[PDB]
Amino acid sequence: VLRPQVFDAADANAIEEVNLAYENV
Amino acid sequence: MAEVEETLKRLQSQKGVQGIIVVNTEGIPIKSTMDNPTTTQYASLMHSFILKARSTVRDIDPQNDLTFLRIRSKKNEIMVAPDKDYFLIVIQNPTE
Amino acid sequence: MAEVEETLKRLQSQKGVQGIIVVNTEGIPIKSTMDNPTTTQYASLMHSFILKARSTVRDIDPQNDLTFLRIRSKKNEIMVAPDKDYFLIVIQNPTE
Amino acid sequence: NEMFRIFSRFNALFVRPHIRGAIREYQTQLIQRVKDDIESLHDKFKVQYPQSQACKMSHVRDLPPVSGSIIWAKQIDRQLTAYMKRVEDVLGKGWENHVEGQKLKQDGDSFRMKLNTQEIFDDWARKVQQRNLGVSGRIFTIESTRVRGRTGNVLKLKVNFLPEIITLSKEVRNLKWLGFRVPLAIVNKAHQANQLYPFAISLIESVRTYERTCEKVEERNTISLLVAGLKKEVQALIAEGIALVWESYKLDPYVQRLAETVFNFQEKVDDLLIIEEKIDLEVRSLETCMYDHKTFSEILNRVQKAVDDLNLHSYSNLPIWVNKLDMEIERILGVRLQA
Amino acid sequence: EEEKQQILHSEEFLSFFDHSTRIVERALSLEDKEGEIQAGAKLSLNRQFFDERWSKHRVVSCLDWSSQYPELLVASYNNNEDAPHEPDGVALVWNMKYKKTTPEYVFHCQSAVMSATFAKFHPNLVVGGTYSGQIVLWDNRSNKRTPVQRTPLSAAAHTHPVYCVNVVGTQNAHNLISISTDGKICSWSLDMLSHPQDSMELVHKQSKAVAVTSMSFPVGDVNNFVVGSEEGSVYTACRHGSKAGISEMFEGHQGPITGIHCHAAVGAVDFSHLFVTSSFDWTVKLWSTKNNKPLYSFEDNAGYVYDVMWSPTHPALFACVDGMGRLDLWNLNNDTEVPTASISVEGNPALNRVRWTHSGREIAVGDSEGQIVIYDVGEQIAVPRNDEWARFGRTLAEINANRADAEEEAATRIPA
Amino acid sequence: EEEKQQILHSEEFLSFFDHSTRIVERALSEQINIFFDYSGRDLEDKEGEIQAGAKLSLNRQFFDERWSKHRVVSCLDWSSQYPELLVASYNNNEDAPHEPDGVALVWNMKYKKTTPEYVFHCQSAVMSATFAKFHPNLVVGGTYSGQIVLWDNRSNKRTPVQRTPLSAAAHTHPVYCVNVVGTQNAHNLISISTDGKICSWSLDMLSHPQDSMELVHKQSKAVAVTSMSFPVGDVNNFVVGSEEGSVYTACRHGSKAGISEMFEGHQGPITGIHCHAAVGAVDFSHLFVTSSFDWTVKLWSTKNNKPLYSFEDNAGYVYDVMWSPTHPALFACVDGMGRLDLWNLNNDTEVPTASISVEGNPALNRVRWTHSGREIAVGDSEGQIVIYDVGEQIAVPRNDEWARFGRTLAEINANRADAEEEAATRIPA
Repeated sequence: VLRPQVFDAADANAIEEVNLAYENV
Repeated sequence: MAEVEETLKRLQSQKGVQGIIVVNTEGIPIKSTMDNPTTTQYASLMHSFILKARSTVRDIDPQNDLTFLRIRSKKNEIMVAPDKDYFLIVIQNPTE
Repeated sequence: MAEVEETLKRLQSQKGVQGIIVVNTEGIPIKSTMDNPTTTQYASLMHSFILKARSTVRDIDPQNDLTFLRIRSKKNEIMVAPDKDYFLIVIQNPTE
Repeated sequence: NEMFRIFSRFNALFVRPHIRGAIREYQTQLIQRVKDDIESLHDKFKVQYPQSQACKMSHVRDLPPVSGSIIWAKQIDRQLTAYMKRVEDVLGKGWENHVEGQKLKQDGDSFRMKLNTQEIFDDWARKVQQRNLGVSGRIFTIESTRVRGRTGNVLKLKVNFLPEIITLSKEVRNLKWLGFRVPLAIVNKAHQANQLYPFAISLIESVRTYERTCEKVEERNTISLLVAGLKKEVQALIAEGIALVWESYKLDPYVQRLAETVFNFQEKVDDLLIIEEKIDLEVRSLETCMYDHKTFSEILNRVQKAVDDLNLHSYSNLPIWVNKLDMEIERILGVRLQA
Repeated sequence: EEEKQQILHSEEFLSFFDHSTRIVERALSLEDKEGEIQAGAKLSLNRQFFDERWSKHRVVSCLDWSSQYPELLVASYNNNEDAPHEPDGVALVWNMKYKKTTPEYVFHCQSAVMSATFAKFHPNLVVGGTYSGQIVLWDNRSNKRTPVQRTPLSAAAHTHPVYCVNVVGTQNAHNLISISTDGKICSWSLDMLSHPQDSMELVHKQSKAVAVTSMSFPVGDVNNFVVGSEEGSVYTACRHGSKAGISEMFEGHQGPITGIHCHAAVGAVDFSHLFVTSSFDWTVKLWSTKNNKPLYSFEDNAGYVYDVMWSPTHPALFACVDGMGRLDLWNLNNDTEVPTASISVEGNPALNRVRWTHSGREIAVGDSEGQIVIYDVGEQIAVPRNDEWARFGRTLAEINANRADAEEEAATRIPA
Repeated sequence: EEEKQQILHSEEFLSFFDHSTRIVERALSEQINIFFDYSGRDLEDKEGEIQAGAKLSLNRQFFDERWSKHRVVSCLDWSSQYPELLVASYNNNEDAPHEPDGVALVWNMKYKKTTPEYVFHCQSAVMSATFAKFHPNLVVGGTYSGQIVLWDNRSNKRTPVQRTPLSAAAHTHPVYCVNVVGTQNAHNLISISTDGKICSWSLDMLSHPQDSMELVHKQSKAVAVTSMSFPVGDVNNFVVGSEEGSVYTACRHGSKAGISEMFEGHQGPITGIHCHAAVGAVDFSHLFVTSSFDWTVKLWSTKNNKPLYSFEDNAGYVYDVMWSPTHPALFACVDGMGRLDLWNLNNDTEVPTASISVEGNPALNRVRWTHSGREIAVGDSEGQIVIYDVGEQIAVPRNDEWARFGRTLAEINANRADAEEEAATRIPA
């Protein structure tokens, strides 16, 4: 959708939230 | 035993150099592995220009020594120096 | 004119130059860089070699850069440069 | 396409049911898009299969027209099956099991019936059975078909086969590819016809070449007498072919001799064309000759060179052609004499 | 020759040449048009060729060009189908340099011609085969419009209507391959037309021969080629030796083989196992060599595909032609499902074939309408770097992984 | 004789002689020697010193006398079409008051010759000097009065070809800033006067600017445009600094077209400020940097009216500063002491990566690096030109250095959060 490729604060927040939820799990 | 071929390739793969063809002492194109008509015509015109340049040199001084006449020609500018032994082409772009 | 004079002075700003002749086809120089009699003699040589070079270029290709042809010799790096109306020639050192 | 893109985006996300309600709501839009696609497919089917420019291109792909209609029906069926499978997948389990899905499935079955390649194939097989033709032996069926509005019997030296027969063999191969069911006796007859086609194609090409030789004769009837011997050879070959029959086992060697005759006739036609260019140039030079006696001598030298070339040619009626050329030269010289 | 070599190999002359070459090397050591290289110059239909002397009532025979004369492309027009008075065989040529719709040579013929090619192996001449199936060869050197060489199809020769033929081998050894409708695999000698160099009515699957609707050999594959059946059974076509012939009928399609070519792209990643293929069932599916199943597919148009071929430079990009009147070229690393730039035919005209430039800066487009248009190509994605070829090979390995993952997900996701 | 003098004075013939001398200089620049040794046997001592400061290497010195004396480097621009070309805007020749107040000069990267390839001579001091972004052979700059002039690099007449209008409605204040902006199709010759006259002009028309607007904010307090920059692709957005030490965003469109933001952290008139000129794997449009006459450099952010970070190591009032065009970490600066302060924060943050103040304090006022940023022209006011080459180990940023640059920016956010928490808790009761 909006991944880094040829910014997006909300998309970065969603990706970081997924990563942090995985880390917490 | 390949210094001549190496030098021919170096002056041939040189930047801006459109060709380094070994022509005879009279200037007729000996090494001509391409369209011999245009190459021989260019070599003969180069010999004529070399005669004119030798005439200019003698107008300065006959027995002078020459490094390379840098003739500015749009088709092929020649930084060459002809002789009475052979004629290997030295014509490269100043920008290359 | 004076801009061309400054251009000649800058091309001759390099010290040790034997002589550079802004030239003309009439056998006399527009601006030479030597004594007047030798300037006229070398400028006649310049006009003769200029006609010879124009003819030799037309023999090679009559659709080339009709401005100049250097001759970097081991005796004098003759940077001949004739225009359509005026002319020039710089019998210089090979280093510059 | 948009539904496929959304499904590709959300296929991996089948676990979290956060968008189950969104999918249920958008099922109406998906059904509308599916109905639009079904209507577009119905419009494409309503477009005549031969009437498709793609149908013409497939005929250009060596598609015999019955086989092309069958292939168009099969491709439409494949596309419709793909659309139905995509609709079922988008609806998930019961993608057709829902009420609207079952209605769409009934509509697709009706569209498949309207795409009754079984029915079109039954019609084609009935047409083939109704044809049921067969003929061999005296292949060169010279049909002197009368001209369009004129009585001129254009001697169509038809071969012992029809182009419909060749199309039938090709379409038989195509129907085998499409899994068609056809008649075995007709299949054996088509195998015999294909065997005859190994020389039948040469015969048809020979007919085309004979037509070309006749057309060249029509174009250059002025030098047409000059090729009297070659024309006689061609007529003799034509008579031999008319007398022959493919029941005689020498049909292949006879076709080979006729094709050699055809190649020789083409070569003679080319030589005559070059000579005709030279002769027309000579005639024009005579017509517009500059009044130089040396000019006339040069024209005569060219004429003598052309005469030597003709002597090398060995065409038909050389002295008579020379007489005609000399008379023409006399006419040109008489104009020059008046001048 | 020898005297010139001795002049170049004279010790005084050689030493002087070496010293002078070293010394010379030391001494000599509009604006908006540039903004569409990826945005329109990647595919710019420039040379729309329509010579009404042939553009009237005729079709396009095939696609050919001169590797010997790279500025030259052969405009293979088919028979004047709606003009019986006009001849059924003639040739045209489109010049990349010269701005003339006229051919460099018009190889005439009596009959309708299916396939043809130029000859870099024999730069003076070209060759072609009839739609009926008789082969022929013509030379631009000569003065006769018809092809001087004419390999006549017969019962002995390739009686079935030939469509696949290629000049197999360079000027060192040229045995010009051919294939009938039944696929008479017929190498033809570079100077002999009475007898072809070889001939093979090959068959496979318990000798059940079929109509190979496509064929493609690898680079230097004197002993291999492709055989793509119109039945959809892509036979493995070994080309030389006693093992030559239709080996393995790969099944990676659902229709007759519409467009197919070898993985002509050249780069760091070797695509020797790859296979590009399109079917007549409106489905183009790229196949694999060892895996007879298709590697990946693209079936956008409900109509069939005019042509399909792997791009000669970019492993990611490819050259395909669709019957929906739309351009078909997708950069696999960039755009795999959707095409990279799905342009449309002018009026969605019926296309026949395509012929990419050897430098890749252009590509032909088939046109049954008559205006034979060629799309000028940029270097945005067609230019494959070795790392870009390495990136494409990584993408290919990832595609293999995704195919295995799709197989596993289908195994774990079948509802019943 | 007289005919020879006329032919020398003949305009076509003199122009041909000038092009001839130009190609002569091109050939004499191509005139390399014949006794060369390219094997590199003379670079070992350089390699023996490369491990101690090869990141800096002055290339040439485009120094003259025909217009250099009493003429500072007023502005610098590297030509977009020809990156091998750089300009040299001259100050008012006080020593040559007989000569006019502005004569442009070309610092050449294509060749090493003191003779400039292009010159634009005019009677006004060239305050701004913008090269043609979308054109190949055009020259324009800002007068000391403010009326923008026109010239051509390819031409053979140094005079101001066209002049912009000069009026109360026109640029009465000196043209502080001017640049070639707008699209290739929809261009905008944006210029800034001292009073705040945002002057979007037209290349075709030297009478009516495309958009002229005097600027004022903070209850319409007059805008002394000191620091100038703008966002890439945001023609509306532009960066504004004040001699009163006030920073602001500039809007070209919109109902508030004009001073958009309002920032202030400096203790001097805004001397040197360039946008974050490096674009890589991270988009950092929301931040910038600034410097003033208070011996300090203040980083900036889009949402932060308070300055982002401080580079205050200067022992004297700064003149110019520029973020690097390729490496996000790197950023070069200048002052009246020649304070070359190329500072790569990822490399060296507390100290600059390359902090080189000029011995004798050369007056580095205006400068422009290479288009790739590989070299940066630096020059004293008297005309001591230095084009320092960049060591690629320091010059080329890492691929992750944009992701790591975002990481370092977040680290700076955390450190500044610690500082701001210290500021909040340090207030006593």
